[PDB]
Amino acid sequence: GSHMMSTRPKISLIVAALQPSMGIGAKGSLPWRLKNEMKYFKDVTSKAKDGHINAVVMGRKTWELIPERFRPLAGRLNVILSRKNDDLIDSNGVYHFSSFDSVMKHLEKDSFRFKDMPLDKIFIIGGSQIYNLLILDSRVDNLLVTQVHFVGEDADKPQMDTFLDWDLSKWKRLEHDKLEQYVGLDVPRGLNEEGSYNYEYTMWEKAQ
Amino acid sequence: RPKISLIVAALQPSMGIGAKGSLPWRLKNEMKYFKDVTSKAKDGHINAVVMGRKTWELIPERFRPLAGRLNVILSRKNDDLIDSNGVYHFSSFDSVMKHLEKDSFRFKDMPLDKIFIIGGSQIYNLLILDSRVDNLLVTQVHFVGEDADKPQMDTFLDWDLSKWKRLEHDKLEQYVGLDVPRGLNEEGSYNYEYTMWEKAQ
Ligand SMILES: NC(=O)C1=CN([C@@H]2O[C@H](COP(=O)(O)OP(=O)(O)OC[C@H]3O[C@@H](n4cnc5c(N)ncnc54)[C@H](OP(=O)(O)O)[C@@H]3O)[C@@H](O)[C@H]2O)C=CC1
Ligand SMILES: NC(=O)C1=CN([C@@H]2O[C@H](COP(=O)(O)OP(=O)(O)OC[C@H]3O[C@@H](n4cnc5c(N)ncnc54)[C@H](OP(=O)(O)O)[C@@H]3O)[C@@H](O)[C@H]2O)C=CC1
Ligand SMILES: CC1(C)NC(N)=NC(N)N1c1ccc(Cl)cc1
Ligand SMILES: CC1(C)NC(N)=NC(N)N1c1ccc(Cl)cc1
Ligand SMILES: CC1(C)NC(N)=NC(N)N1c1ccc(Cl)cc1
Ligand SMILES: CC1(C)NC(N)=NC(N)N1c1ccc(Cl)cc1
Repeated sequence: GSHMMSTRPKISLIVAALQPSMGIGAKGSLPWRLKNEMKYFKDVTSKAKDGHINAVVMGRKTWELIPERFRPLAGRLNVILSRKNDDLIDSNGVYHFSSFDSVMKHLEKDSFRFKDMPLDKIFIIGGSQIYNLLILDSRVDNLLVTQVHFVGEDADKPQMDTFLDWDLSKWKRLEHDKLEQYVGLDVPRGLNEEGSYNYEYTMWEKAQ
Repeated sequence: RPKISLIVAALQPSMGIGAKGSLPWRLKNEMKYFKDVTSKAKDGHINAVVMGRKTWELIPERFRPLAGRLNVILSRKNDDLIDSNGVYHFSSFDSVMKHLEKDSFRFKDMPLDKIFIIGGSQIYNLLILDSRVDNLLVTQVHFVGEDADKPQMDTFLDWDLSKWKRLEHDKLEQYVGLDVPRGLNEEGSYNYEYTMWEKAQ
């Protein structure tokens, strides 16, 4: 049909955000190490329909936070955004593009395929500048937000300096079963506990 | 330099903007859009609002200056001074732009993000010919009541829109920095739509 079509991959913003501030960063890096949350990130961004592959799209600084031994993130099309990029694909298969608009156009011309595999989902994986722009892009279909809560001792609280500029009243939180349907995986329900943190996996779609 | 916008709400197709020193309609959500847009700035930045002397006088004194924004008022009779509240009383757009630039486009150590020209008709009709204006933010207002109740207006834009081109909605949102309703909004006997325009070239 013409409503909620399938002519391009769905686009998700996926982030882990500290409540209530939507804090995401401290001194240029991630303020917590949540082992199972990072497993969820890998599992979700890698899970694709048979014979498909997903993309991960990120700002240049977030790319630079990934240890070199991890690059490019395995099993996914990696796209890096930098204003001076030349919209080229390098010898490692990494896409270096100058805007989200430019990479979306290039993928469409290639039939949303990457090395003879169709794309399933496109995930925007950070960082702050990219999230603050793309929350306004009408093409974004949903948010995958891990809501992170610090429950430890006051001395151990994370010292945050970077926050999402997102208006969640423009979005609506979905039922857990809808999250599972979208990501293609069984997902823990409710609060998960690790160390000094609790966290919950959530999915949001546009309001109204 | 900061980008410069003319921001206006105008009745279609006459481009009427006022009647007897007030707006011809009472649209609470449209006024909130104006407030949200003109106040939305990058962290540590501030926006300016530039207006003619007569529109300044229409703001109730208790609400002057418009909070959270650098207020500039144009009157041929101003001495180019900054008052105790930080209000810029300037004699021309020229003079205030040259002063802001000599200050590195900063106000109290905050860089200017955007400069908004907020009316009224005399300022709009002059400044739409100023090469420094980058875009128009036009709320297109439509009267949708009965013919017997159609509004009277006394003040109008004189704009040649053939010199401008309307942008897609996502470009409006990116510029103003906010998620903005698309298409026609309804309040009472009026519908209205938020639009953005750049120079046609
Ligand atoms: N889930 C979480 O909690 C996450 C948190 N983060 C946090 O985010 C922070 C880093 O965010 P940030 O510093 O904003 O860096 P980003 O990862 O957003 O990369 C910023 C760079 O992206 C490029 N860029 C920005 N806007 C555009 C554009 N419109 N078009 C093209 N390229 C663009 C520029 O690269 P150039 O300068 O080369 O032009 C800019 O310097 C860190 O604290 C990190 O920990 C990161 C990911 C997820
Ligand atoms: N719908 C909308 O979006 C808006 C509607 N309005 C409506 O517009 C009407 C008011 O508009 P208008 O009557 O045109 O008044 P303006 O707000 O344009 O103020 C006109 C005054 O601006 C000063 N001025 C004009 N040209 C110059 C210049 N070249 N250099 C310096 N100063 C200058 C003069 O002040 P002096 O005489 O002191 O020199 C002049 O009297 C009202 O009905 C109001 O409600 C107002 C704003 C927006
Ligand atoms: C925080 C984490 C691990 N979890 C999550 N839910 N969303 C995102 N984007 N995440 C992330 C992924 C890759 C990079 Cl390089 C930086 C941060
Ligand atoms: C690659 C990812 C998500 N997966 C993993 N297993 N370990 C780490 N450190 N990871 C990471 C996390 C945050 C940032 Cl900012 C950059 C890379
Ligand atoms: C009409 C309104 C509220 N909405 C809009 N879109 N543009 C402008 N300039 N507006 C306005 C703002 C302040 C003043 Cl004092 C007079 C009119
Ligand atoms: C600027 C604004 C919205 N803010 C406020 N607090 N009160 C009033 N009257 N305002 C107003 C509305 C229309 C016109 Cl023509 C002039 C000023």
